Amino acid sequence: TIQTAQRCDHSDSIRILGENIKILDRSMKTMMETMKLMMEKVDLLYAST
Amino acid sequence: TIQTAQRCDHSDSIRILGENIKILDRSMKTMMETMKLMMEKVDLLYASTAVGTSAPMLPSHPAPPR
Amino acid sequence: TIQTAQRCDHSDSIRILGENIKILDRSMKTMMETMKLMMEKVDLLYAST
Amino acid sequence: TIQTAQRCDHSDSIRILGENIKILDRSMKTMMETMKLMMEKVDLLYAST
Amino acid sequence: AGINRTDQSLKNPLLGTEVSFCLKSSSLPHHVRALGQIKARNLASCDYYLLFRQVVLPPEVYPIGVLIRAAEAILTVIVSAWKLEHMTKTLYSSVRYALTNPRVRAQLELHIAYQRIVGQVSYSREADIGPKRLGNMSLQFVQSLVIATIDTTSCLMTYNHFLAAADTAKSRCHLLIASVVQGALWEQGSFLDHIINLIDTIDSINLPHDDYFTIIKSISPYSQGLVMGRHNVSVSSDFASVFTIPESCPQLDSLLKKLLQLDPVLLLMVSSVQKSWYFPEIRMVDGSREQLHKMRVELETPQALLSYGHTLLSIFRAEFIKGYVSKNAKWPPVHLLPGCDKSIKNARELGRWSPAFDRRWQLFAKVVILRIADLDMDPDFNDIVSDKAIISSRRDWVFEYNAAAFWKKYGERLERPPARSGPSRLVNALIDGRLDNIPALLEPFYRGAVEFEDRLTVLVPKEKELKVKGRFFSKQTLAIRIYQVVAEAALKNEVMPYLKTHSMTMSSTALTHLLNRLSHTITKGDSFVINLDYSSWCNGFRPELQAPICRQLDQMFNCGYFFRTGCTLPCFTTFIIQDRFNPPYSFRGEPVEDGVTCAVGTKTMGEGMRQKLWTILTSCWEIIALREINVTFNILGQGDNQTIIIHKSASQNNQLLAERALGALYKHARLAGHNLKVEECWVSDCLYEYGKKLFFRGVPVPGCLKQLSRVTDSTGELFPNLYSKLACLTSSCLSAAMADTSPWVALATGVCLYLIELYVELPPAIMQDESLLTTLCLVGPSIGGLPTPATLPSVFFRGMSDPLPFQLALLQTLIKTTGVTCSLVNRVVKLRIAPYPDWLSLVTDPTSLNIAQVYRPERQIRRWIEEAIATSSHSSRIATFFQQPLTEMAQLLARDLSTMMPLRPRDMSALFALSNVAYGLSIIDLFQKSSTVVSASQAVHIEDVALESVRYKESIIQGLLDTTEGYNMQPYLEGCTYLAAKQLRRLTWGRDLVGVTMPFVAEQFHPHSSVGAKAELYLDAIIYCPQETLRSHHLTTRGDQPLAANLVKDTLVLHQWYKVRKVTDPHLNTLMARFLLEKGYTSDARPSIQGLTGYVNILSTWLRFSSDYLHSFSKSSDDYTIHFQHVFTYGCLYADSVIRSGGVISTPYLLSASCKTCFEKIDSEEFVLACEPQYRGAEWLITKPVTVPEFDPCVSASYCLGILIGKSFLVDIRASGQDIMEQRTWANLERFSISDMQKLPWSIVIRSLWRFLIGARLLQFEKAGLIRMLYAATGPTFSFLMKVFQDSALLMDCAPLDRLSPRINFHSRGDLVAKLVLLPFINPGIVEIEVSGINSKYHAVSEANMDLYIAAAKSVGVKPTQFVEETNDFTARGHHHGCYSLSWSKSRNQSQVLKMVVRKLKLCVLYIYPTVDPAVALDLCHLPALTIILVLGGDPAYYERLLEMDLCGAVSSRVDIPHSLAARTHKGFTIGPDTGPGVIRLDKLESVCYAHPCLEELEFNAYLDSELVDISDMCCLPLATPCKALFRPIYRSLQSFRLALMDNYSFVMDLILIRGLDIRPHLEEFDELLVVGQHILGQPVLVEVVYYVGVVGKRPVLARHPWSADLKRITVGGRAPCPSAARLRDEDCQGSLLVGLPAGLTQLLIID
Ligand SMILES: [Zn+2]
Ligand SMILES: [Zn+2]
Repeated sequence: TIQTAQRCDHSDSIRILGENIKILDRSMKTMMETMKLMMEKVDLLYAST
Repeated sequence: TIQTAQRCDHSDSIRILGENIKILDRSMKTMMETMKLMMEKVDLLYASTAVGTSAPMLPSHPAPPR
Repeated sequence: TIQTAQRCDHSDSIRILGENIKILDRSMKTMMETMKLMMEKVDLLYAST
Repeated sequence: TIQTAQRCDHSDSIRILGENIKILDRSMKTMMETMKLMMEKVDLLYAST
Repeated sequence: AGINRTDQSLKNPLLGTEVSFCLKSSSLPHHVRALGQIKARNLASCDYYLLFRQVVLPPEVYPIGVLIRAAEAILTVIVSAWKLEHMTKTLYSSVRYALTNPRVRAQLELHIAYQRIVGQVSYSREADIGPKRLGNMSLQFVQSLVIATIDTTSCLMTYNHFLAAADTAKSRCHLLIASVVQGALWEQGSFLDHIINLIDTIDSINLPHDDYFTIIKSISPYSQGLVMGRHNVSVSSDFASVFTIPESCPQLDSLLKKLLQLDPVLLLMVSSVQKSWYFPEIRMVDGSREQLHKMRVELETPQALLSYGHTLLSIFRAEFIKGYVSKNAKWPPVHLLPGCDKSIKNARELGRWSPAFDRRWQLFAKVVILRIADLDMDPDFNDIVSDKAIISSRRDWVFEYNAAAFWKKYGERLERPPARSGPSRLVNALIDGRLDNIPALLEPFYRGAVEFEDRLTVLVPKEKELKVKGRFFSKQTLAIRIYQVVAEAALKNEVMPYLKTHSMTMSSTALTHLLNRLSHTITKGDSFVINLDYSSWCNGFRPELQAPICRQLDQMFNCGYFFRTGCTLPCFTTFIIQDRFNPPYSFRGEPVEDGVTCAVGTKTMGEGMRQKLWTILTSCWEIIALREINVTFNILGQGDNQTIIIHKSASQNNQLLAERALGALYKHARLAGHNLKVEECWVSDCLYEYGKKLFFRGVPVPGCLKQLSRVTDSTGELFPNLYSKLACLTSSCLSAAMADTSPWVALATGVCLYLIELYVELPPAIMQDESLLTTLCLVGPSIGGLPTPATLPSVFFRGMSDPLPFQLALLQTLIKTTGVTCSLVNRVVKLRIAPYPDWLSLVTDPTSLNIAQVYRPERQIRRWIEEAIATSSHSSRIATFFQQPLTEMAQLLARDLSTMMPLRPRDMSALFALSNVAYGLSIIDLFQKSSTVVSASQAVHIEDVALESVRYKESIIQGLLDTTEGYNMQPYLEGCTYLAAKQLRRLTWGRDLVGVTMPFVAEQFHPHSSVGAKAELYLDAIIYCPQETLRSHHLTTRGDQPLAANLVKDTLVLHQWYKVRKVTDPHLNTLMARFLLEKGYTSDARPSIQGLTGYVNILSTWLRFSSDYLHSFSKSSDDYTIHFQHVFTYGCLYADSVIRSGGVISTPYLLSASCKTCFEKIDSEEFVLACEPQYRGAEWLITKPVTVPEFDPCVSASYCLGILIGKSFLVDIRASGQDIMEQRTWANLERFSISDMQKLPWSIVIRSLWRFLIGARLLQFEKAGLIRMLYAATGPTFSFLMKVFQDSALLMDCAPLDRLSPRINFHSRGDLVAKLVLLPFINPGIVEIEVSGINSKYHAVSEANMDLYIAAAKSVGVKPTQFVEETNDFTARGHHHGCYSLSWSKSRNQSQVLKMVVRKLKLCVLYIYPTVDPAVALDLCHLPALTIILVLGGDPAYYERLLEMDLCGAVSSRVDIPHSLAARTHKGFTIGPDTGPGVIRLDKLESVCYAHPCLEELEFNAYLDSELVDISDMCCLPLATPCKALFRPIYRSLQSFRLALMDNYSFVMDLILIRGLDIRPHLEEFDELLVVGQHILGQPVLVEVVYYVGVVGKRPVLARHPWSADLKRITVGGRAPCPSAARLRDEDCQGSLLVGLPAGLTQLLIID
């Protein structure tokens, strides 16, 4: 009863995966930034044609 | 009974994780849009180069799923 | 006690968010392959000029 | 409460969610390396022109 | 050898490269023979029209007088059969004038000579056909090359040049005959002299080739510019100044200006012909170089074009989201980018489109539209098989060019492969199975790398166009054609219904409404028209403009890069131009770029490709240009031609607005790379063009000259034969008569052309026999003859028709009038019944017979093509589709449907239409009879069709010359043709056929005029009454009086139409269950769902026609065989024939019933399908299987009709003034019967209507609209409610209404209807009693199934009996009751003296002239034992107005209706003329006390027969229950009137608070009811009351003296105690009215 409800939940792993989701958010933000820079580069390529 | 229920309850936790994956999805759609705006200019430049020559049509999108 | 135990668990919500993160992985794979396809065209554009 | 205990079961789901988050993270690092290579290629445009 | 010169009409461009190759160094064997026969003076091939113009024949070479006599006989027979015998002299004199006039006869003889040379030379195995003489010209045919010589000059040309000359002669013959027949039947007279002058003027032009065709090209816009220059009133025009006709051809300018001076409509008719003159020879080097330049030319930079494409993406997103919110009530799946506006976010959450997003579309650069649908990568078989020729692969470019030309031009051979490396057509690609896997074929378009072998396009010049440098279409590889099919289907189905500008054009009703509003508005001064023409439209589109919207479309349909591969595809595609004898070079098997014949890569796909996307792009930039300057506009798009409607603004005039609009359109056209030339665009307020139709001042220009002079291709999917020529001629006349050309013009022209087409092909033995020619034109395909225009009733009518009674009537007229025996008819028809019944011919054509069709050209069709494709098919999609015999399954299903016990062929065909086998036979029909399937079916045994033509010709000559007779048709050419047609169908099929025989309308009704009509003609008659004397002015000026899996849906709807009229059979349910299983619906049950012909429409607005045929056919619920649209069209054709023959319509006319056996009571009968169906289903023909998700009727119909009428009144009050004059309703209220409304109990309907109005609980402005439009006689539904409530039986049967009628005081019948419909808002008092009768289950009955319940409401109920009330009868001596007759507001004494006179003279019949006041006539009708016969003279308006006033039914019982309509003069004892024998007259007496025991005082002394007869001694007799002539709503008792005084005081005080309603007329109603109060009040009645009204403290204070300053003065005059009911109602116990009186009512009681 108590041990079954202990088995069916893993709260510490929820906290670890939430921290890992935050890490994924940071990586998404830095990829958006480098897409913005190479957007600027391709735009100034296409302007000078 | 209540204490086991309160350590087993993660309504707020699962709602926070679901909302954060929704933030990931919105940022991914934004990146997809910017990448499409890159594809327009590079494909139009290559097609402008292609006129009058025998240059091949290179692929632009990978494959249909399954 | 019973309704609190209902509030503890949703297997379906965890399954929806698991499919929701798998489709984002699929989107990453499509963007990587498409960006390499862009790389081939810009390589031939370097070769042209 | 055996059937409610089987519907409580989350132990497989959190583990495979960790696998999904891990493979998403590896996919984003590989695409970021591809992004760096792509910037290195597209800077050669104004070197040539 | 092979067949030569295989065309009989022009179907190709005229090219001259072969002639130049022949003249300069050819070594081909036939080129030497062609070069040896030319003269020293040899003209160029482009000058061929210079040589063919000099051809002249000797006069009167063909004996065609028997044709003229036969044509006159045929037209006399048709006009006699229609029983319109006053047009008779007009039509045959038109034909006699045409064929006797020398120029028309010479053109006809030239046409016969040309067509006989074409018949002699075409489809021949002989390479060289010798000297063939055409007048002064001798022709020599050397394969493809023709040499023409007159005296010493020669022209070497191709065979297409000779066909162009023959087509010119054919078109001119058509034009001259059509001009003569149109000039005979039209208010302006003959214009044949102008046509001959036009032909001579164009034939007199001696200019070079390009200048000549410049004039011929510019002849139509110059004349349109002249008409616009003279007849624009609000805008300026400089369109005529562009063209150089005044300086190049002055005589043509003079002719067009004099045609402008006489008649602009004649100028627009004459100027629109463009193919009766010759055709250009295309300058291929210059035009080819110019096209290949225009496909790769940049007018705008790519960087600006991509930015403007982003701008167009914004407005595309805005319009798509507006459409999706309007239809689906929600925002689509969208992603909002960073920086999106907050208004977009709030409107997304609220699910609403704000009315400020239209001018702010730049906000939609941050709204990305996500997936909405999925791309359907499996086309159906309809678009796959037809309309294009294809190329298999790029190694097949070498089969479009000659090897000898490649050797002479370049010095080496072509290295042509032996085989053609695959199919050359779409259907052959199906049979070889290259189209088995469409998604695997379209996968390279998804990846964006289409394969190397698919990138070729051949540019082909178009034919019969006046451009000397040519216009080219695209012949493409199979893969790109499949891409075009998928992309155009996706954009047409999924995107464009949400785009409003395209969606109004796709819908027929919205387009019709828009064009009608444009027709009314242009003449008043608003809504001018801008016409924009894009000359370089298909060449102008560039990748950078298209790419962002293509990216959005690729994201919308989850297809990767599919819409974006078409933008960058032309940059990789090789383009060559189809010109044999001018080939491109080959280097390694591939074409070499030169700029004239080849181009490796361009920037546009071509013409016709990406048609749907380009329309969206053009519409987007036009919406940007017009929305930046704040105009109200409507865009009608026709691709390259765009018509813009601009409505007038209050601030600015039309010229300044037109200049601003033109500047905006030029600016935003230039930004897209599509520069508009100022010489090509124009503005107007008098002329526009839509749908290949030209409108001048809102009226369509006649198109008789253009349509009848058009040359069609003919001989479709067959060898050349006479039957196909007669069929295409008949179809051309039918298409003309449907497309707003006069029936008589098309009929006479078709008869003439039919006889000329017979004269070309038939020997002199047939053609010099007049009676055989007349019979052979009057037999027709209904009874097995040749296709003739004479036997079609579809020329004069628009709906579905039955040819067979009309055909038998024509042959009866032929035998009785013309000296033709029945033995000759037996000779010509040759009736041959089949030995066994072929039921498939009945399920395809219900009206057909089981006879042999012997002149029909034979392709086996049913089995040979199925065997051929099932044997030669080398892959799937044919093996799965044709795994079982389709024809044997079709015959098995036909035998199953022939077991119907009443055999109904219409329902039999309808049930056959819901089958898979019908779809399968349709796909086989597209494999037989379509475009580009002629290639396969003619190419298999390509030689044998030449011998088959000769065999068919010998067979038809031997058949027509045979003198033996067939089956005797004498029983079927006597008596009634309805019964004769039914007996012929029973003889020929073996069983009686129910439901397909429609009676002939000219036999059923005969027209007469009222000046000599008797009483017996008026028993069953349809009456037409004109408001004015009608002449030729009224034919053109409008008058006052008004005018896939979807089969599964049908599989249920017909099922519901079976189930509600109570047909029940196990076998039919089994059969429809098998249909539902074969189409994939395995669910057990689902219960879910005036105007005339256009040629008499304008004339119909001057006539009132009604249905007074009820004395024998419309007094019962039993339905009969009358189709009323045909009958009203026939009566209007009688009027049109009287006007167009030189007469006038000044009297009413009639259509009387003549043949009593054409009126059959229809047997509403169950049909039981006897045997068990052996069909078993297919399930292999529908490739897309649909999914399963994809009480008594009287009360339900009562509640549904109540809520439908209530919401119809609601959409009437929301409608504007221009919209309420239209008869459009919410759910099609007009086409409902009147009988089933009488069966329907209407008390339930009135409570449903009342409870829907109280459930709406409308705001004050809409309630003011309700009360205003119901107190007036406005709205179509008020007319509908009057037409329902015409009989007083529905009035008396309503059990709420007999209780309610003491309360309401009604001035008229419409006043009572208005009070009944809008009483719950003003009075809840009776609503408190009859609100209890509510049932929520009947409110939940849906509207969409309502019509099905309409099928059930007709049979259950019954109609009431009607009752005769009584008025004062007088006679003898008696007691005086009160002498009550019309005391309401009318001279009662006029009725009194006439009742006393008619009772003492003891008259049995009284005749009443329409000068007498109607209410006196109501009293004279309500007297018993008297027959009132009015003098109508054919006009039912007086009796109808007399009937509308009465509320009992004594006017409908005591008036003899045929004798009343058949009466013109004095015939008895009358009231109404001034002085004469038997005339009752009224003489004014100034002073008499009238010593009479009955009545108190006399005003009028009645005189009769110049004598006075003593009316002073009579008295009354007892009375009984009265009508509403005595007005029991205000009777002697006052407590009902005090309740009315309680209510009208409460009516006005509630209506003061109503916004938008100023209470003057409702206050006048209150004034009349308070005049009824002022009769009894007893305080002095002011004639003028100053009567201040105003609200104080939310309480309306209203009285004579102003209680406060804020009260408003209303001037009321004319109050006096004139009725005698003032003395009657004066009662005992005064102050009883004060008991239970409001203090305001007491204040109105005691005056000041
Ligand atoms: Zn008849
Ligand atoms: Zn009455």
